[PDB]
Amino acid sequence: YFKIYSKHTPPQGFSALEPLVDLPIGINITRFQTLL
Amino acid sequence: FQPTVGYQPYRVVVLSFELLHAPATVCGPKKSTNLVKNKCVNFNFNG
Repeated sequence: YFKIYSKHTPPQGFSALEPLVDLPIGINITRFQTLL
Repeated sequence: FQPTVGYQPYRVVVLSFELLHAPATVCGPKKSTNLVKNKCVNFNFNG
């Protein structure tokens, strides 16, 4: 299960992240990469 | 394959379920029931 939590907000201070999405992929994962 | 007993063409499908090759994601349905309140009941909410 691939789980994604996030929050966007207007760095000091405390913020709690809400869950967004879970994917039942069953994938063997080792690396990630950016798309700028 | 001309319009027309063992020569009769027939449409056949085979159902093979690859359910344990990975975590399951396709299910059968689950019939619900109207809820009652203010009474001692045996509840099943989402499991």
